[PDB]
Amino acid sequence: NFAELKIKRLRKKFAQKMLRKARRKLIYEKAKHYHKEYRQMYRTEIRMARMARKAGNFYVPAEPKLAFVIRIRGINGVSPKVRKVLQLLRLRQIFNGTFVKLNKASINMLRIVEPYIAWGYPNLKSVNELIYKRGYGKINKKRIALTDNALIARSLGKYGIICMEDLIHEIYTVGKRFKEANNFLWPFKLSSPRGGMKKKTTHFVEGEDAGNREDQINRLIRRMN
Amino acid sequence: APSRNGMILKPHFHKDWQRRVATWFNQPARKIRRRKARQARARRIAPRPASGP
Amino acid sequence: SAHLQWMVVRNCSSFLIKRNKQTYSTEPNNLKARNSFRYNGLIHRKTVGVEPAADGKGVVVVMKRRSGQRKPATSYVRTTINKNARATLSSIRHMIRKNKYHPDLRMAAIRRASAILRSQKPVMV
Amino acid sequence: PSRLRKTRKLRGHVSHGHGRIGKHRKHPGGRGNAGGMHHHRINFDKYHPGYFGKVGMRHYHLKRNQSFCPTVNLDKLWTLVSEQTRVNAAKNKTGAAPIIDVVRSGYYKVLGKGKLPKQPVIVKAKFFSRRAEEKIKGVGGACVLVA
Amino acid sequence: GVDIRHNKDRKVRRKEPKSQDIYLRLLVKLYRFLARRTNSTFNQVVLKRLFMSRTNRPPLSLSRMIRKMKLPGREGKTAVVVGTITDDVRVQEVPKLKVCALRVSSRARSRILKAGGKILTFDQLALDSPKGCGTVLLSGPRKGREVYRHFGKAPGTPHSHTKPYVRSKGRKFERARGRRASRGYKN
Amino acid sequence: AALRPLVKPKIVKKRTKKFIRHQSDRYVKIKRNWRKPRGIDNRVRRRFKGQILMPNIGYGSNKKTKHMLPSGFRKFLVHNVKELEVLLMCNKSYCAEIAHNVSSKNRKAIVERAAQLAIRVTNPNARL
RNA sequence: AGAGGGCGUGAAACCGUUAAGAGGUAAACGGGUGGGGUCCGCGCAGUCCGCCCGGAGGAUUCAACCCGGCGGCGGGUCCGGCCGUGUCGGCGGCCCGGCGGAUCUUUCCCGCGCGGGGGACCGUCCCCCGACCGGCGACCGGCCGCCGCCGGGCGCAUUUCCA
RNA sequence: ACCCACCCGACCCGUCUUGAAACACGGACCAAGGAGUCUAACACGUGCGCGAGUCGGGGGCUCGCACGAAAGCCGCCGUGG
RNA sequence: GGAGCGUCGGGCCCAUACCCGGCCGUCGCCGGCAGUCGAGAGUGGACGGGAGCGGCGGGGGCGGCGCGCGCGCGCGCCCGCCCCCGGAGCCCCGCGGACGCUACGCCGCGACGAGUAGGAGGGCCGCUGCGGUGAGCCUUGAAGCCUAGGGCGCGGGCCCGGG
Ligand SMILES: [Mg+2]
Ligand SMILES: [Mg+2]
Ligand SMILES: [Mg+2]
Ligand SMILES: [Mg+2]
Ligand SMILES: [Mg+2]
Ligand SMILES: [Mg+2]
Ligand SMILES: [Mg+2]
Ligand SMILES: [Mg+2]
Ligand SMILES: [Mg+2]
Ligand SMILES: [Mg+2]
Ligand SMILES: [Mg+2]
Ligand SMILES: [Mg+2]
Ligand SMILES: [Mg+2]
Ligand SMILES: [Mg+2]
Ligand SMILES: [Mg+2]
Ligand SMILES: [Mg+2]
Ligand SMILES: [Mg+2]
Ligand SMILES: [Mg+2]
Ligand SMILES: [Mg+2]
Ligand SMILES: [Mg+2]
Ligand SMILES: [Mg+2]
Ligand SMILES: [Mg+2]
Repeated sequence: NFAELKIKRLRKKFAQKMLRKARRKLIYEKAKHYHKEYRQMYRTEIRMARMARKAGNFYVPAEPKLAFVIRIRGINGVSPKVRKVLQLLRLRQIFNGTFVKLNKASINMLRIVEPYIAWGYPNLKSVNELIYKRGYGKINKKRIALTDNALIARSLGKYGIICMEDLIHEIYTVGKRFKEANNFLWPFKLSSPRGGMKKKTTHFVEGEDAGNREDQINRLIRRMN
Repeated sequence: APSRNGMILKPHFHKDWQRRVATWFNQPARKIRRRKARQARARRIAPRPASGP
Repeated sequence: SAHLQWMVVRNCSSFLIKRNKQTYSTEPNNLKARNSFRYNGLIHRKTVGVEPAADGKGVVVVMKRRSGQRKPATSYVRTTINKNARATLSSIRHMIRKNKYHPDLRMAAIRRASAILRSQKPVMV
Repeated sequence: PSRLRKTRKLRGHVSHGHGRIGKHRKHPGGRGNAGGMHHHRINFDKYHPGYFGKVGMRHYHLKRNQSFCPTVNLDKLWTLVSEQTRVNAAKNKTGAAPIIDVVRSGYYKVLGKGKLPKQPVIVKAKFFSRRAEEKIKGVGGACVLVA
Repeated sequence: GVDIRHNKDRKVRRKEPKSQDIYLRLLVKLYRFLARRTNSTFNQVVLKRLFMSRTNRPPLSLSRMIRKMKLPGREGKTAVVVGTITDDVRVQEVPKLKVCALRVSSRARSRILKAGGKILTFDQLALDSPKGCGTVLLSGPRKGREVYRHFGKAPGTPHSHTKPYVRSKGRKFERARGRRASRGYKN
Repeated sequence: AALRPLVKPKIVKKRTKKFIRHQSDRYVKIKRNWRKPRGIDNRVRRRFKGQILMPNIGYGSNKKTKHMLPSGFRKFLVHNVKELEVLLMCNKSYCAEIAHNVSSKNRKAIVERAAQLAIRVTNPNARL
């Protein structure tokens, strides 16, 4: 009875440890691979342009797939259509951010809420900072902090997303499974902008903070995140 | 004033009914009184049926 | 049954005593004075109770038979232990553990015994 | 129990749950069923359709005992009799069929609702419905009128 | 600030039964435990139904139980009813059953045992089959109470067949202006 | 060398001053005893700046130290001796208070029993 | 009489005085500190106790071990007998087992086709023993094992006590 | 928690009102009293009992009622609703 | 030579808004706990013959389903064992189970919290009287009254000291 069971229990324990080791290595190589991918992406946009500039030519790069959207004004006295859109983007509180994948449909929605948001095309860094510093998964409807992969895997593992790095990869690349990984990220509760704003009430182009500021959302993200 | 569905009902408390309320706190003492009377008649009509005819 | 009469008694018993945000229970053979299911002398088929001895010295353990409750005159069986503290506790410990009698109480019964024993000695300055 | 009623909770609150704009005035509608035709008209004519107006024949010195005619359905006709009539029958082997006097048990008419079990019966009653008759015949029985 | 309606945040469903009877509370205690610890959803339905009101757990007749168990397949199976089993006087031949119910009326109890049936309390059902395996869970008809004839689209509203509340039915209690076409109109 | 409690945590109170009633300062007919004001125009009931504060459940005490005396015990109003032997198995966490109505001869009896049982009495030196 | 003839208790508004503190934006109020008072807890070191351990001092008696008694627990062999659930056998209580029935019989009896009582019948409740099974907190008796208490023995590398 | 000081805040409550610190009304001060009740009828919700039934009255039988003008029972148990 | 007006910089100031943290409550979790293994769980266990370093010689997949803390192993001596928790000594224990379990109890995670009229819930909030109950309290002093005394409660209020 006794030693046979004991040994069986010790065997199980090892088999587990082996599995965890194997998963850990997988993760490690996926991260290595995404490092190499991002390196290639960054270089090849330069590569292209340089080759266009060699000829009397231009390289118009890809219109951006994904944007970060920060609600920059409050919850009083807000139009009904605007209010609906804001709560379809998951922007209830002021200074909540979300990733949003761009497309004819989504862009027209961002336009209907322009004076209520600031938004633009986030960096890789920006995506990393957001997810690591302020990444909380919607797990059984409970906002829960992403302290270990076990959480992400538990919810997203059916999509080949098994660690924080994979999550970042899916959000940044806007992969097949973007919607699902993005919805799993609870909306980003950023603080107030350190260094203040320019002007909440007006559009960026005319001095303000509202509307699309494309590249320059990254500066805003650092001062809030 | 009626409010959204009910029995359109007509209580008969428009006369001075509280002048003519008949309470029943007697009834016990009444029942006892009747039963005492009944027992007396039985004793009077000695071997006759208490019932009556 | 046990649980049925607990449902009857849980809030109403004469032995119960509320007041001042606590609740308590004065029913005999309830060590820990609690209005609990676990700790309630009257309800259970098997019961422990650790009172002090009437002598002034020692403790009495009070173990319930099972033979026949219905007959409260015979139900509880008492036993004085007038021994050197450590042994007194071991006597009660065995009684509960090695008999397999209400092992829920085991340690609570020991603590009570301990508090009784503390209570009966030269007091202070 | 006043203890459990509402007015105990309303102590303190000024209007006592009747609002301070419009108050609890005495009789704002009119007393009772006032305004059925004017001003409470909608209530009366979407919850009591048919209240107003006459209909049918008067009948002066009605007495209910004349028209007394309680009914029993075939559904539960055998319930009138003790089970051992229904049992000693589906047995016996004479093709007897027991009698069910319906008037004895306090019904005058025998109406036709329900399945009757395949088991002959003589049913004595004051009146029958057409279908109630037909069912008994099909079971293998006989209706019997009685005064 | 955050915009959420706090209007329908609190769900209104029952948690425990409102009744104070001790035996029903013991059953609840039993079935809570079985509901959470097992994977059976039978235990979860039974629990939910133990909390509900008298109205809300109506009486199942004998005849309706018979016919539901008559159905092809559920043979040699225990019928379960959180309400009461009553007689049907207008059913005669009663098969031999297995029945769980909080109550069974005396006449119905006689009828079922005479036929060679068995009657179980809910504690007995738990010891027999903790995960509700091999059970037909039934209920009496919820919409039986007269009450529901008065609900719906109000009477005096076209194509509504809703019993109006009336002190006494007869020739001259309603059935004039608003029912006869000959008097004003009809719906 | 009095009876220590089992654990003596830092009791922290959110507010110490009594909530007092509106205009209880202005009148002798109005008592300090709190009432929520239900006036239509009322500085206080509509939470203006620089007014008396209204008690909410926000000011509630931390469950660990609620009803905890400064000593670290909670009271329990003992009335007679038999009612002390309840506390026997707590004594580290609750303390007997002997009642006002209890006579001077049997206050003495309660106190000595408590001392034997090591139950802390919160008003022992008093009647005499 | 700090109960004095409209006198038990003796609140508030209001007033007198005594004590303390303040005082040119009427007072009063909320928040925050500070100053002063009133008492209350201390300490004439508060270094607070509780386990276990090590040491050095004193202290009586036992734990361990058996022996004799008592009591309790639990156990199966259900061993023996009481106890009761479901089933089967006795048709055995059935008339020495009663009620109920629109089941029957007026072969009966009594009273006047009906009432009462028998007599069949059906439903329901009780005896006899055997068998199987849930052996069920429904109990006894022996046997076993364990625990506890008392009383014997065990004189001191054990045994508790005390500082 | 008694008093005093200082900084900051701070208009008087109740009320009708779209709007009250209002040049809107009530209010010198304190005590005690002081306003959603009971009956009937309906409705829906909920709890309990019984369930094709259910029912209790009214009456009757059991006590001088200490507690009783209760409690209990009734081929009245169902005339009847 | 702005403390004005128009255009613009840096820097700083503070809301009950935003972020992090504490604490109170409410809501939600098919939430957890009546006593058990187990953290992307992706089995466990008889039992029979045949055998053994064998294994299940499947993707630059970057991997999840299979591998390097053992499967067989050290001991008794190629054969036997691979044994029992009243004792493995325990990070898991399926033999028995809280310090915890007033199951109307206890415990854990999230989220949220303006409010007139109005609605609902909970009040170990409060008053007077009745059935029960506290071997309650009380001339060794009840009720009431007063208190720059000590405390509890978010609060309604309450408890203690002195008079
Ligand atoms: Mg605005
Ligand atoms: Mg007469
Ligand atoms: Mg209000
Ligand atoms: Mg209202
Ligand atoms: Mg008003
Ligand atoms: Mg009105
Ligand atoms: Mg108006
Ligand atoms: Mg709200
Ligand atoms: Mg709601
Ligand atoms: Mg206003
Ligand atoms: Mg006097
Ligand atoms: Mg007097
Ligand atoms: Mg006087
Ligand atoms: Mg004075
Ligand atoms: Mg002076
Ligand atoms: Mg005003
Ligand atoms: Mg003016
Ligand atoms: Mg006016
Ligand atoms: Mg005036
Ligand atoms: Mg008053
Ligand atoms: Mg109802
Ligand atoms: Mg609120």
